[PDB]
Amino acid sequence: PLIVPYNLPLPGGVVPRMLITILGTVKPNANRIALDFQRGNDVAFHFNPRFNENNRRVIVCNTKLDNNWGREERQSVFPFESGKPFKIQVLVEPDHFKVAVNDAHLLQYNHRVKKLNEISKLGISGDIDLTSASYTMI
Ligand SMILES: COc1c(F)c(F)c(C(=O)N[C@H]2[C@@H](O)[C@@H](CO)O[C@@H](S[C@@H]3O[C@H](CO)[C@H](O)[C@H](NC(=O)c4c(F)c(F)c(OC)c(F)c4F)[C@H]3O)[C@@H]2O)c(F)c1F
Repeated sequence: PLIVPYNLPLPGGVVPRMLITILGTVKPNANRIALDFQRGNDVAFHFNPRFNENNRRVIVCNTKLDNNWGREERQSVFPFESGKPFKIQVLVEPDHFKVAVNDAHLLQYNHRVKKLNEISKLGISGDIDLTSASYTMI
């Protein structure tokens, strides 16, 4: 397994047709997972499954600019389960990040950070065993 938190450099940032795949297993009794696509200190795309927010499961997505979080986008479809292996695929498209979990479309997140070629790091954190994190162009 890879160390968590894990930093995956994205050389030259992201670009449409780049597919980022995260394989891992959720820990028992998980509380949260986070993916943070970073442009320097900014977070262009934060993808945050929360396993117990007031006894509900939700995926929170947002952007952090100058240390301020913006308006959240919430998705109640929640494909993760404690103890189970998952695959997260993030496909960069011209207008949004497109996320599929376990081969099923989950959500899209419109680009708020415009300089895609400066989104040069992905941090992977939270209550997972991380197997692999990689990218390819499709
Ligand atoms: C792996 O471990 C970590 C992790 F996974 C993380 F995500 C984080 C992290 O930075 N999390 C922050 C990040 O996820 C951020 C994204 O917006 O949200 C905060 S918590 C956040 O705190 C805000 C106030 O400071 C608000 O309370 C946020 N809630 C809402 O905007 C919100 C709400 F409160 C209503 F009641 C709504 O009901 C309709 C609603 F829609 C809301 F969006 C509430 O979601 C989290 O603390 C972290 F630090 C970790 F260490």
